Amino acid sequence: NHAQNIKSAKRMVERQRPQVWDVLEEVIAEHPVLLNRAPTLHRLGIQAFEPMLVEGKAIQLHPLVCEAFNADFDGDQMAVHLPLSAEAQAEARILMLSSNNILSPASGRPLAMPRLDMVTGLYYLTTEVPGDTGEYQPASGDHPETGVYSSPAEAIMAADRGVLSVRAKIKVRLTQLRPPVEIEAELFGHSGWQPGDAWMAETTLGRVMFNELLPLGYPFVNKQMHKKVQAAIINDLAERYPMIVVAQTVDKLKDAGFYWATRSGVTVSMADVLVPPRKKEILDHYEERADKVEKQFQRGALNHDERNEALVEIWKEATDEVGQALREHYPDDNPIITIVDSGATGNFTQTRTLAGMKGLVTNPKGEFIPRPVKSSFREGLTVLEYFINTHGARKGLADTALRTADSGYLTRRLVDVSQDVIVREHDCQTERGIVVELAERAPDGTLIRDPYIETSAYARTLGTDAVDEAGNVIVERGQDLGDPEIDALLAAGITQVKVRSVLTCATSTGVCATCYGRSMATGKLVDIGEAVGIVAAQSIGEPGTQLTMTGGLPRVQELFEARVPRGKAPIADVTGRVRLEDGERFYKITIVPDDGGEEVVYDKISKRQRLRVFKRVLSDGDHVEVGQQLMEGSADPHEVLRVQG
Amino acid sequence: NSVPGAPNRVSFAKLREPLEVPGLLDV
Amino acid sequence: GGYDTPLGITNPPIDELLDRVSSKYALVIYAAKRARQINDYYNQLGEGILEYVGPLVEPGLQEKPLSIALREIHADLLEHTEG
Amino acid sequence: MLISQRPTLSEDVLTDNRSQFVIEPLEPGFGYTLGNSLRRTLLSSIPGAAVTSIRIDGVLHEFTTVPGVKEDVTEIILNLKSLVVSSEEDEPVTMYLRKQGPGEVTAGDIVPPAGVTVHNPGMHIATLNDKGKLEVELVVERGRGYVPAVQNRASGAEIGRIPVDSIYSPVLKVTYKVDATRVEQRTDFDKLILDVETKNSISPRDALASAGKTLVELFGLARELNVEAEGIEIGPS
Amino acid sequence: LISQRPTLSEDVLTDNRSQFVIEPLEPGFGYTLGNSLRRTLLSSIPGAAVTSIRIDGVLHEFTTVPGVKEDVTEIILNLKSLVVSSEEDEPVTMYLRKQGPGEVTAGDIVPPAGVTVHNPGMHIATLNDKGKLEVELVVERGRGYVPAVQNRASGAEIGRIPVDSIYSPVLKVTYKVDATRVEQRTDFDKLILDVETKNSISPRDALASAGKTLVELFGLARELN
Amino acid sequence: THKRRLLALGPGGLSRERAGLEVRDVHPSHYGRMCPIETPEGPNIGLIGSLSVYARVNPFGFIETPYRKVVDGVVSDEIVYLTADEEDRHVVAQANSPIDADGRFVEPRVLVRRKAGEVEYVPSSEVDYMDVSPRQMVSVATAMIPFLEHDDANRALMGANMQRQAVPLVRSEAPLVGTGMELRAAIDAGDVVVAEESGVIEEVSADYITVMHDNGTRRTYRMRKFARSNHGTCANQCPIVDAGDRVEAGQVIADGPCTDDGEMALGKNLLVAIMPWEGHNYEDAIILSNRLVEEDVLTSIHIEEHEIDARDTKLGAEEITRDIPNISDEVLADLDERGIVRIGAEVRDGDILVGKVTPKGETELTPEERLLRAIFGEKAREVRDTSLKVPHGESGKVIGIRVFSREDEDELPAGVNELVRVYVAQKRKISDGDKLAGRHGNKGVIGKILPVEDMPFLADGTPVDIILNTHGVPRRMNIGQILETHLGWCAHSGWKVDAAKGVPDWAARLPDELLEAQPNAIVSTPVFDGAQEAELQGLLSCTLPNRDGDVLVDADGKAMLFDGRSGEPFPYPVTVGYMYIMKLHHLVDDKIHARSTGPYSMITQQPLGGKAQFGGQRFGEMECWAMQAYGAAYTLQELLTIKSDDTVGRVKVYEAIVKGENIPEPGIPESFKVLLKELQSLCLNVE
Amino acid sequence: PAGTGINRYRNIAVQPTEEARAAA
Amino acid sequence: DSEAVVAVDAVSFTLLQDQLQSVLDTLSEREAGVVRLRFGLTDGQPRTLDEIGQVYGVTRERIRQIESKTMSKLRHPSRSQVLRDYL
Ligand SMILES: [Mg+2]
Ligand SMILES: [Zn+2]
Repeated sequence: NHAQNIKSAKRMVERQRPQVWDVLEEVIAEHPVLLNRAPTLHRLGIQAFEPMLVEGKAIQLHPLVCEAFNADFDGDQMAVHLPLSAEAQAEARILMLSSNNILSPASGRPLAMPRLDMVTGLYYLTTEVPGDTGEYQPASGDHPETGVYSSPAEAIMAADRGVLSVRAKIKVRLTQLRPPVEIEAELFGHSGWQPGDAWMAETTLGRVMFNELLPLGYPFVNKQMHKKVQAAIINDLAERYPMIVVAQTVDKLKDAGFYWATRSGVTVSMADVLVPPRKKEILDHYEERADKVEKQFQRGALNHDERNEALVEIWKEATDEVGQALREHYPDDNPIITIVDSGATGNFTQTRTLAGMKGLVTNPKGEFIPRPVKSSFREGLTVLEYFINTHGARKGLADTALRTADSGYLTRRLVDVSQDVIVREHDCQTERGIVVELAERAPDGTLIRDPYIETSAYARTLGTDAVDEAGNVIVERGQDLGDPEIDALLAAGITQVKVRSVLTCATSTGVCATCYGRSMATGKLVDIGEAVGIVAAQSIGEPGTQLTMTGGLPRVQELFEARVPRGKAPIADVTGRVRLEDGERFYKITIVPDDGGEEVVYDKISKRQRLRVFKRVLSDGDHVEVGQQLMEGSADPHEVLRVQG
Repeated sequence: NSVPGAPNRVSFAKLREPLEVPGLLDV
Repeated sequence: GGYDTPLGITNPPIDELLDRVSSKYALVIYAAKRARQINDYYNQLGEGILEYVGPLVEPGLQEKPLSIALREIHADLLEHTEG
Repeated sequence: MLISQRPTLSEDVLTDNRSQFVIEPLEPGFGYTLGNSLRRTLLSSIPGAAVTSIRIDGVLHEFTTVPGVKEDVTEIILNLKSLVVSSEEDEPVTMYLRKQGPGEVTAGDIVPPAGVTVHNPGMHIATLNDKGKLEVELVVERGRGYVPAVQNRASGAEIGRIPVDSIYSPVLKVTYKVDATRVEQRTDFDKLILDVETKNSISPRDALASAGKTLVELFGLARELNVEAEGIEIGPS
Repeated sequence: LISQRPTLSEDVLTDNRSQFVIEPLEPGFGYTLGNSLRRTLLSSIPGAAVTSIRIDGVLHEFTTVPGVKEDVTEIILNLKSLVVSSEEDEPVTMYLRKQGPGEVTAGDIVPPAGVTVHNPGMHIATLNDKGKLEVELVVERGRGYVPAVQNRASGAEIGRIPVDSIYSPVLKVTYKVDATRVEQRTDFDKLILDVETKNSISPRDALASAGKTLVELFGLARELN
Repeated sequence: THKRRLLALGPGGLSRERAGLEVRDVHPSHYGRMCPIETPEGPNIGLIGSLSVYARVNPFGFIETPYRKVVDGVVSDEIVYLTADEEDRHVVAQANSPIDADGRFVEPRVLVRRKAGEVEYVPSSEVDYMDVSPRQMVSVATAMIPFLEHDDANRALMGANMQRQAVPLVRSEAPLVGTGMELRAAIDAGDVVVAEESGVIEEVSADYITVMHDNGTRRTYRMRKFARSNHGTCANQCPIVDAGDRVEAGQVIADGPCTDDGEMALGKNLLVAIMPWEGHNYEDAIILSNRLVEEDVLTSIHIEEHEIDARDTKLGAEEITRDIPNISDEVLADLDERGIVRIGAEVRDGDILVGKVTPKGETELTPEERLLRAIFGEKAREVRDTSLKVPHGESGKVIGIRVFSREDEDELPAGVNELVRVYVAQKRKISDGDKLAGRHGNKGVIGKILPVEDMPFLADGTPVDIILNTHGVPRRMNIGQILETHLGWCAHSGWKVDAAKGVPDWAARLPDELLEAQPNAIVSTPVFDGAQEAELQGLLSCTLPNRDGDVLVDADGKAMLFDGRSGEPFPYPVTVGYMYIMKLHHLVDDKIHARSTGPYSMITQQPLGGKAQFGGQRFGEMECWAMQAYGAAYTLQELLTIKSDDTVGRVKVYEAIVKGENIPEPGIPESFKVLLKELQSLCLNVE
Repeated sequence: PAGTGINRYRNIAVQPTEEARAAA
Repeated sequence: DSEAVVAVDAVSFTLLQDQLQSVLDTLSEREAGVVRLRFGLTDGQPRTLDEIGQVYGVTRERIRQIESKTMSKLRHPSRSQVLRDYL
């Protein structure tokens, strides 16, 4: 009873009677909205959130989703939509909820993994500094050791009083945390009963308080929270635990990260940017080398382009020497190096341009200016050096604008091709599947891990059973190919695994499910309606802006377009020993066929192409393969289709 | 300097430039 | 096992919910059609009665019907066939 | 002044001595004023007793070797640190832990003298493995807060009496946080979410009452300058 | 333990500022105590400020007065730094009458009883031979900061120019501890607090009001059992 | 800086989409002839460059650049204006070149600009021209960013675009640290009334200044108080002189919008700590103290214009009056006896400004409408109320009633009998979301305005104003703002270096009457000849205390902060100082924009977007892709039928909501039927 | 026809268990 | 599109129709029939009092007396505040 029709209610809404906020809270409770940043590069660009009323006029947004949205707070605006139907509210509530989308569609890594402030706070909270206050010493002569605590709460009171620094080494006795696997298994009979455990650990207080954020079922960590270590931790949490525990853990991690981001004291002072004391002598010696090169060109002993290249090599080596001297000069408590060394953000080269040397700045064309900028940004540039730097700055901004436009076009083409590949069947049940390399060994006898296992061999359903010299069938047909089975096959030593894939899915209408393997968004198997074409197109087209440019994004763009490469490195057509021969401005390399066939002539092999080194360098009379690349460079896809099937 | 109602803005200007800034809207 | 208590829109936990359905799409349409039935029952409460059953869970004070359907699915009082 | 929105207090009981309190709604941002204050006063104002120094038979200088037992001297020290004792006398009283023969030792196995008591008597302290006899002297006084061990000047005369720290606070761990209750009708009011775990000596409610008493007596100092000053007052209950 | 009641003392430096040294306090506790008194003093001391004015010559905030050098909004920004303490919870009005050239000080306000301008030499505006300043000001109690109350939230006429108001007799508050912390565990903190008021009340009165409010609030944790 | 822009390609030139990046790069003859820093940062990078500082246009339409000619090592004072041709005929030395204080250099090997766009070292005999000064290559706006030589070109680009986006505050206080360009930049921008002829003030006022010249004559100078600019902001002109003041020719007599005391002032000077605070300053967010809100330090004024007209029509003529059909006197209680609102009437959203009524005609009614009219006895009210209503969000007092009439014989458009414009102004306080920035492109919206008690306060009791983020400083390479912060603290507290040894070694090239300084004294670091590291740290050594003996900032530059929230001191000291920040024209109410159900389009049936309307959001193509990728079919169907184009579906959606019933099935979208009718109209049988 | 729109998921009949109908 | 569906007034009109049907339900049978056939609310055709007396078997002056009775009955603000809201 606040209006006798909808018209009285409408004028109540316009005239804003103060009960309407209570009614608004009533209608808002459990009613998710959609959020949306400007251009939606990928599927995580639209999420769903339960709203809550906030004074002011700006959308308060949770800080852990700005990584997924790619939305910094420099004045960027986000649109808000709203579902109305019961079906639409269910779709937004279960599917597009924020906590349900933590992992990538691309690589399955968590995108809600914390960053700059949270990562720096956790890094300060989990680093260990020796000689800190309240440190455990094992010194027990007349005095005892004075470094042990029965409880982390006792340690907390000892830190609240000015006794314990949180990064000091201590020996507490934890009763509510799982010890790491060694101490647990050696302490009792594999029943890691961390409710009833009672065990000691020589750690920091900070790592104890940090592992209090993690679940009880998780073991202890006892490490220093680099960003890669936190990525591995949230990966293990997501692939082992339900996603709600991952969401609550990530939320607790954010709060502790901010609370220790304040206390970390990472400021920036002009005294906190130190220049190396032996910088000037380094620049003096390399200036002597540069002056010798300049005198050598002044004699006419070499050409102008070659002395440009000589100065380029000299100043690149000089810049790298400056970077090494700065690396050894800085201590780790320096906040500028602490930010990078945590892995919060930034490369070392930003610190090198801050203090040290700017280096070599590019031409407008892309060439290198032979005069290096020998002054740091802390020392202040001069006018000509600023005029030199402006070229690269302007070209970088123009490249960024063109790159986001071209990435939009590439995603347009990819969505318009792959929009009709959805999962339609549970199993096409062929045996046809590709073979994956999966950690080819070392000649000393070591099954050394291939780098691109987590991009290729992960998350796929095995079409073949895994057997070890027909001993034990170690992994059956149709396992997910996650971590422990990969470790098992690595221990077994077998490498080539004929896994199923969508390149050989026997279903016609789209692809089946087992040939698609594990969904990256869930970690479970893909459901039977998920449009993996659009997921694939968005995951390919999204990070193209970070592609830094024959090679680069146009090279990627022509690669899908099946274009002819301009640096068309040739291939063999048959086996046999080569007739390597170099003509006049372009080479004339023939190949003796090993079979009954003709001596295959290759005519236009220009001087910019080089002999492919493989196995040692290419030589004349080297026995070639069927479709082995003649020169090292870009092979066309159309003829390598026509050769190698 | 050289403007009557200018506030006393002290400068770190080591270089003494003889040319004054032009009449900016002369273009 | 012992994880936490949820609050707000994530109650009941959807990872627990997905043990009770094949796909999450089936979960979506499950909850949606139950919510349409609950909403029509609330519309049919002013008029006479028919077989449109009410909220099998004792609902909240002022609850959205979708949440009642979600808690009903989590309580496993319902049953469903695919297409 | 009238606060116009009376804050409440609900003793919401979790597991027995880990009650959680809320105070809501509050004037912005008074939750941050009083939550830190209540946390520090819960921590470092309540009297209570723990062991201060210990004299052990057999333990002379190596601090590592005790015959007949499986426990370590450091483990002895932290187990005796984790021992609730409620004195009622403002003086250092002594205790004597005596146990002969092989066997495991609990906390109640010590003889408590008058005025003190052991609240977790089934708490195991020691494990005498074979044919060991134990004679440990234990000095307990009551105090406030938490204080590290007195060093080898005052606690170095009696070479048997080696010191420990003292968890004098009956509470153990206190956390607190704020919220954003009713930002439009009540216009950005806070809810301080207190959460306190004590030992089995006193209750969290009792500790809250004692801290409120000591704090209001502390601010009686500032109030006893001009009582006829206009403050900000809720009024009734 | 240490068994001595904590003691409050006083130290006057100037008129509108003074020091208050408290001793002895528990270790690691003087900081929180000084911060609690700081957050009380800086925010929640009841006082009084101007609320809305009315000049006869103008109708709204964004115009001029023929005869003065500043305008209405500049006089508003000058008048927001007025300090005046009432004793009556009703909104009283004062008046300001002026003619002829010269600076219009704040001391030329004729107030009613109960209110007292503590900054007489505050220059409000200046006038010429055609100058004519005539304005009434509405003083009102309060605490904290309050926004400019809207004239549709009120019902008043076009003469009212709603001003913001800052009822805060405090001006500047700091605290600093002296943790003694001897190696005999008779360790205590000696909180040395410094308040500075903007001449409306004395720092003793401001601190007594703040401590009274905290006495009121801390019984809420205490006197429910 | 909207004057003195050079547009590189446009009408009579290349198209923007047609031009590549060869135009967009900076040719090495731009030095002194076009600023490489200042450009738009959007797609128009490098196409719109401003003029330089000392540049001068030839009669032939070429860009001359002045040069001091150097003869036999002696750099003369014969300033020669040179085009690019005579630039390329010669070689040109730099201003950072050690002269002998008599014309000649002291080092024979000098930096120089080779005429092929190269840099060489040269014997000090062959150079024939030198630059007139530093900062010759920089813009006007970019000449006002101090410590530019430490900054990066990208953040300098953002700062130079950020300079000409500030709004004029109500106080308009001058920066404590600037360059030497603020003063001349103010008095040449024209927005400051200058004392034309040297005289004495006869009478000051608030609207006019009667100067009395030295020979009889008088002159008034009418101030434009509260003029509306082209972007809503105020253009006040407060006079700066008094009654008996003798002025000179070319003297500032009245500050304009963003001017203090003569020189330029785009913002205020503010205390700032560089700590990361509680995640509220996360990813380039800024927090502020509440002292800015309460003390009106950051407060603009937005004079907004509403305008309605009284035309004639086929059914008669529209009229402006008090009489509005089916309306109460409660909403009518503010407007005057003839329809307009009076001066000073405070309005809100959805009030009436101009009561305007047009002849509706006479239509047949619904029988229910007829029955309600018969019950209540009211007539048809045959004239349609289409009155001007103040639209959504806008409020504030009504300043001016600009009203014209055809019957008053002014010139008017064809058919308009009366034109009335109403100026409303709101005094916008600062708020969360308002885009703030420094002078180095270190922008960021206001994350949260904290109350002043739980704001990290300096150890004497001073609370800081804003708190930036640390991590936005190093990886953007704009530590010009940190140097500016240190120098701002130095110039705030004041200094006096020791004279016992006279000049300490760092203070050698430091010019005189700078060895001491009173507090709150402004200084100016020029662009490429300013402060250095050694001078700054040595000046930061002696930094005389506040009122007591309290050196609040160490020689490192940091300070110890007690936490206003918790109470403990922060365990490491934090860099503080007085940064000079501004408030930009990207305020929240310019942007916050929502719609449930408003106006629609005409040809298509879509909701008409745009903040001038209620306005939807363009649910674009990639959003359709993403919601396809979730597999959410139903929400996509809603978004493309019954929130967009299902005409009969939309009213059924509204009916089902307000009846509380289930949302009906989406029908066929209107745009598809439009496509079907077009394809049938192209002689294609679309079965 | 991708996700919720496909015919295996769109045509779900939802009705409570007959035990649950006996609960009220 | 100022000649389009304003879409809150349409559902307002439907709700007004239903509330008006309730208000006519609160009166007698002859009264409801007289008002409905008078203003044509049930069909779209406003008949006159002579037609209502033709279908009712009574004088048209009786229909006018019934009309005055019903309009006096309608003009209770206690009855028709809910319809005063609808304009
Ligand atoms: Mg951005
Ligand atoms: Zn398959």
